[PDB]
Amino acid sequence: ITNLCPFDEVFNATRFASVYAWNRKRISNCVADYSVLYNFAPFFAFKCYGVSPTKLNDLCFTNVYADSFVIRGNEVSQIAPGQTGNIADYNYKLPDDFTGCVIAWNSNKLDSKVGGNYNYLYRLFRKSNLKPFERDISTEIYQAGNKPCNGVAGFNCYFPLRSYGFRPTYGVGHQPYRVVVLSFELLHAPATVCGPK
Amino acid sequence: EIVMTQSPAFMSATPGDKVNISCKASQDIADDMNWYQQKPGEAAIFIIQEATTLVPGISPRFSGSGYGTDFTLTINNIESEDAAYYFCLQHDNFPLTFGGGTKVEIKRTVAAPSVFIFPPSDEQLKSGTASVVCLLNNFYPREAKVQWKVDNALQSGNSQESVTEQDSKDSTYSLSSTLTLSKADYEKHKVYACEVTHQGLSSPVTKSFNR
Amino acid sequence: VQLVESGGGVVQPGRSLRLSCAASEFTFSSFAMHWVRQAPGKGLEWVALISYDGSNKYYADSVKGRFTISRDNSKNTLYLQMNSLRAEDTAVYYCARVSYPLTKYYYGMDVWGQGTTVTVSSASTKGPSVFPLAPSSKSTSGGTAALGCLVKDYFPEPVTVSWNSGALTSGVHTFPAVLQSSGLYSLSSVVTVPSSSLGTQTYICNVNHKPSNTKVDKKVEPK
Repeated sequence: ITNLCPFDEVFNATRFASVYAWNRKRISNCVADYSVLYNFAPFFAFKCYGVSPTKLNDLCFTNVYADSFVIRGNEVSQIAPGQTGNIADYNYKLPDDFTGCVIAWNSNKLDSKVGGNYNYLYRLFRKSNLKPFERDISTEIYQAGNKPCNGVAGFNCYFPLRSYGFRPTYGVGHQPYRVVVLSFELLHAPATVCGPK
Repeated sequence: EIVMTQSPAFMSATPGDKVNISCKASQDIADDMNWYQQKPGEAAIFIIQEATTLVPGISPRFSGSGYGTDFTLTINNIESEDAAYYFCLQHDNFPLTFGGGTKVEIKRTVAAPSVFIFPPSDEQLKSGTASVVCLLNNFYPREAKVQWKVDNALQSGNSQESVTEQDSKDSTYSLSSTLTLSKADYEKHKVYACEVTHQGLSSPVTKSFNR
Repeated sequence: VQLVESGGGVVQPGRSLRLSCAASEFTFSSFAMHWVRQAPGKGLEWVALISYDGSNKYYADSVKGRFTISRDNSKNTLYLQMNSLRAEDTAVYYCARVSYPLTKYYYGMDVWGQGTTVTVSSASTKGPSVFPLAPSSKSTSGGTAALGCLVKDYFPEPVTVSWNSGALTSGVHTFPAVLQSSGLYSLSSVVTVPSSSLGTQTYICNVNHKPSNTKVDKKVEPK
């Protein structure tokens, strides 16, 4: 056994990405062992839909995707099919049907710092809801008043992004969390992703 | 239902100094509150957002602080036009609940009130009613007590009191006391008096009328 | 940016009324709106919420099943319909606007309105009865004397009082109207004048009552 899929890159990165402009990673043509995943023993959530949360090594898949984002611990309930909320409508959505797993673990000792961490942001509002697996990074000032904004935010001229306020002194909610979503697929082409022998 | 408690309900403000107003919550709400100011007769003004962020366009004298359940609004370098109604609102979970209330008044020196008396007119007498009034003017502290004495007997009924609001020019006050009875009862007694006590006066003052 | 409320007034218990809130100088169709009320001598109380599209409506428990909230984006109007009104509905009603646009999870207001008054009473409209307060030797002090007229007994509370057609506005005080035992308001209005001017100038009471179309004026009566 020589070639193996790079799961440590997704699970163990120096810093993740904001929820609005999130990451998607395509994994194919490698050997995937899922026993390494338990390095983060205190797994806060391990919801798996349409697949057995243990016999992942059984099947061979054409490719697998890995979506990772950082949200507030009070909102990890919106990562599920048929869910509504601030994030499900404007930042990230799951399809009405799903397959794979969702993995979440607290990262209060790596993201929250004294003086407030202002590197993770999210989108307040938009005209229409996000699609499943649709990403939007456009940041234009919405003009509600009669007078134009001309690229300056003020009264009746709203910027659509706000930054999470992360500090070590917070509750169980309002603390940073890290999410990974694994989507297993197989379609026509020969399957090149499954466990070692 | 989160009960939101604001303190103090009333206060007196010197022309200088700083003032702190406390807003407390029965549950944890993080920074999910706003501070509003409303002057009498006008609409409310949006002063503080999220308990820490100062709204653009407002004077930098106002400030806010607090996370969790206890929050504080601080006003520094008070001026005359800082007298208004301040209230704290929370918008975390339904139903939305406001605070209590707070009225700030500018403090100045004490002034001795002036007392005047007015007897009933003949229109009331031919109508079948009598009304005697007596008024106090130009006193700063509202702690002025007026009592009604007829034939050296104290009356605690059929008497009404009214008081104006704080004066914008020189911060004075006014008050009126009215006693209304029937003409038959008015004809019997002859002497009436209103007796006022006020800390701005050395001794209580009695204004009387006999007819 | 402005908000104007209208439609208030007196209504008998058990009947219905409608209030309208008008918005202007901003996009009314992209904001959520709040209806709030404040009872006399009590703190403010939240009443109702409507979203920018109109699907989501939230009501307080004490006003469930009786009040209906609606909006008209084309006419830029917000409507509140009140049915089966009872004794505790007497308050001042405020129309407020949510801070952020195109949002359904914020619930934060920044712009308010002047407000309207709704009175739930079953009294009868009446006109004021003016009576002058004749000055006396006891009413003079330091060369100045006080004189006034006591408007008395009327159900519709708003009554405007002015002196000398508004010319005399110095030294005049108009006290708040106070309710009596019979349930009808009555207030006083007194203005002080120099004692030398007594018997030489003209002082009159310009009492104007809107609901009953009352035209009564009384001159000060020296005795």
